[PDB]
Amino acid sequence: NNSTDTVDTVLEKNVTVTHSVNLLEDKHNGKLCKLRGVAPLHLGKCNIAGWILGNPECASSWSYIVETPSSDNGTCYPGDFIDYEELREQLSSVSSFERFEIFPKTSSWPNHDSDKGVTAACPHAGAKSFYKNLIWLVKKGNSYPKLSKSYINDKGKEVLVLWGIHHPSTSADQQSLYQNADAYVFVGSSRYSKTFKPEIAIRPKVRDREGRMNYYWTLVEPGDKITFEATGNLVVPRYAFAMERNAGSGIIISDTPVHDCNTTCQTPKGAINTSLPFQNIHPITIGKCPKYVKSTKL
Amino acid sequence: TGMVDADLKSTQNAIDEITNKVNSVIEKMNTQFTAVGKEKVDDGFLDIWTYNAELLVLLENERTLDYHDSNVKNLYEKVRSQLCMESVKNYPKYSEEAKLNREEID
Amino acid sequence: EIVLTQSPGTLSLSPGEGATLSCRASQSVDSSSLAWYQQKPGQAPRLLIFAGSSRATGIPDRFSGKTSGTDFTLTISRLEPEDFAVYYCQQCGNSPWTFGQGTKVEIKRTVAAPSVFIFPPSDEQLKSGTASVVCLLNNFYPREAKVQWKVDNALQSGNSQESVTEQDSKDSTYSLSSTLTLSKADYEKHKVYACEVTHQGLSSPVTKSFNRGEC
Amino acid sequence: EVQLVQSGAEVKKPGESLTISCKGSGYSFSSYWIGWVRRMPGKGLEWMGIINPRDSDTRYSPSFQGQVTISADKSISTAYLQWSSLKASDTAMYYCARVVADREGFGYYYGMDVWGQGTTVTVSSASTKGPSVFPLAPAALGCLVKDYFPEPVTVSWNSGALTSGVHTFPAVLQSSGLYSLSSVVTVPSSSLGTQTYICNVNHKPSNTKVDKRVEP
Ligand SMILES: *[C@@H]1O[C@H](CO)[C@@H](O)[C@H](O)[C@H]1NC(C)=O
Ligand SMILES: *[C@@H]1O[C@H](CO)[C@@H](O)[C@H](O)[C@H]1NC(C)=O
Repeated sequence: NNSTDTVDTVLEKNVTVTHSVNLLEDKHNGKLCKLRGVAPLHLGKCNIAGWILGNPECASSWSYIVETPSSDNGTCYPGDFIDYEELREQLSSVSSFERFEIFPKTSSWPNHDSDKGVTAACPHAGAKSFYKNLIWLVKKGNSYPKLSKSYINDKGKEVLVLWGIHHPSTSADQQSLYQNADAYVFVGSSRYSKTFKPEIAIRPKVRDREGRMNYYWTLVEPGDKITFEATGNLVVPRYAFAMERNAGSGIIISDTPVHDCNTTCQTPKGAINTSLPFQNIHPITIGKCPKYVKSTKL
Repeated sequence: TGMVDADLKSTQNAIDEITNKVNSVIEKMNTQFTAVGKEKVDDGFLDIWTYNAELLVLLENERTLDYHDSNVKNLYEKVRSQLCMESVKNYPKYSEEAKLNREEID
Repeated sequence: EIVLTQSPGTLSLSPGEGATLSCRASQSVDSSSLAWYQQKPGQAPRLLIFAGSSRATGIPDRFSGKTSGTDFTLTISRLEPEDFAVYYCQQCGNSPWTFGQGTKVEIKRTVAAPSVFIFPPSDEQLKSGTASVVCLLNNFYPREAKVQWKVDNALQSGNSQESVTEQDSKDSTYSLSSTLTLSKADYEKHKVYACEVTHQGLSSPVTKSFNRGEC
Repeated sequence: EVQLVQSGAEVKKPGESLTISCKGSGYSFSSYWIGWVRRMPGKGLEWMGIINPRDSDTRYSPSFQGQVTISADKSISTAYLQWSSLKASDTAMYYCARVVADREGFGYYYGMDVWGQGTTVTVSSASTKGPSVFPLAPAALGCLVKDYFPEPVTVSWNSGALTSGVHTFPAVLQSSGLYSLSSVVTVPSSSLGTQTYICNVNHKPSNTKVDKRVEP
């Protein structure tokens, strides 16, 4: 009867009890330990967008993706990342990862200029660079014919394909980069289907660029073909990602450190190693985790 | 208070009923969190479940203490209904002895 | 230099007609490197079309730019009175940037014969030792005319200097002033001075003479 | 507003050193390239060069490379056309202009939009001299303006009363190196001599304001 343990009921609070068991885990380390052996993917001074597009300012296997909240390094060229939040949701659960030259810069684009598709808004070692995973396609000496490259998924895995749509500030810019004044874009997959046209307008100098680039993405199921029809403004893919999805994987946005420790349960506040069914540490959890509660103790 | 060992069948069936009631209430909360799949935004739901989880604990604790109380009275009622020591644990043998002691006292 | 040669030399159009201006380059140049400019008399140039076809900042719908091969065109639907000026083309591709020859857009009107007059030198100018004679050609069309100074049948060249006024705002007619700069020593040797005027408005190339001193 | 304000009219004898300004107003001067276009009297437009005021780099035309120096001061938002030593051939009209280019930084140039008012540069040994104004008897009557330097000469009839049928011809530089013009008016033969016809001529630089009446 020696134990001073206390339980609570609907009617009266703080009642001393002999035999009683806890349910809540309040204790944790400030460390972001590797989940079940496998190390996480930390993107310091970079966000998912920058890493996935191939921003020059910025590993295959990981347990979870870490991002510094302070990290703003993503779209070097100004624009709008379409369904970016929806892309994070899809990239939450990711085991394997193969980056491959879907449409290699060498062969794939022969009736177009691939080498002049670089800007100062996207620098790397002082040089005018661009995103490594996608080519900015411009006219091959005053002649931009209708391009129509198509990829057929042979990887067996879900293939993530990213591409851009350049919106020139002046009408003259469209006529100097693609020449075709009434240019269109089309991306056809079994699940994805959208037509694009450039929104020619002078916008504020964001990263000292008057024009903008919208960044679009889709997944291609194995066996399915993704077609790319364009007469201008398309920023074609170079590298795509054949990925194998995991279950217990997510995205942590925390400034907490990461150490060589192992953990069964991981939260942005820190790792947890408990047999308890409930936890009051943090609502975001990765792996076999005790369901979050706001309670003091249970 | 001093005892740390007592009828084994009574405590054995109590320990078993408790441990099973414990695994079931954890299950009942885990299935209730899944049931509270009714989707400041996520914080709205958060406040709901946290009280519902606390509610089940306060409710099953009320049922546990009332269950123990019911077993104590029923153990006394087993001995009281029967009326050396192992015969009570597992009246006509000592019925004649009692009348001699009841008459001399009354 | 990528020699830009504009066609025609001058455009004679009525206010309301449609202008079409050509600019043929020595070698092939980028469309986006070509531009059209309008210069009014005694005014800085104006940008009309830039990047070959793009209309400039605050230019009406009538002004349009076209290009195919080496031709390069500036087309105006309605020629407003304001539109009558000198039109230049320019390439910005291979350095140096070259400007075209320049086509003047003039108000079309009926052939006007000049009002030819001869002015004797002032007697105040005689006191200096160098006296000049002027052959005024008032209000005529087109600007295309020629004056020949005749000093006693002998046609004089070099001493003469010519000047012309732009198209008139009221009657769309040009005027010429030829000045015959001569010394007093050579002036006393001769007596009769004339100027032969040759123009489209004239039936016969008439000459107008003056006798020294005597009326 | 978006305007370029160039330097005032300049007259200097050959050999001398002259530098003419061009002030960018109401815009980011350093963003857009500034060029220079010469116009010789009775000739076509000649392109001289261009400067990116932020990069302070110059690209001269072969006809002007070495001879003239194009300077730029992004801080004062002013471009210059500095002359090492003046030639008699440098007697021309000089314009500066804001160059139109691609917003992606590729090097495509579309022409030049904002233009300066035009700097009038005279390069002659001649020196300042007033005009020897002489009348011309009439039918129209004349008014000769002979031998003067530099160029601005304003001609008006009856102190600015007679405006109809007035023809003031452009000036021409003589063999001597002095400019000379003529001024006429198509007057009717109905009131000749009876009507007082005054020919007011004024030289702004030399201040030689000679007003002579035309007598028949
Ligand atoms: C635990 O961490 C060590 C490295 O510190 C690693 O070698 C081992 O495989 C990990 N084990 C588990 C079960 O995660
Ligand atoms: C608590 O004390 C009561 C008797 O007062 C007894 O029934 C119960 O078994 C005790 N519990 C323990 C842990 O000994």
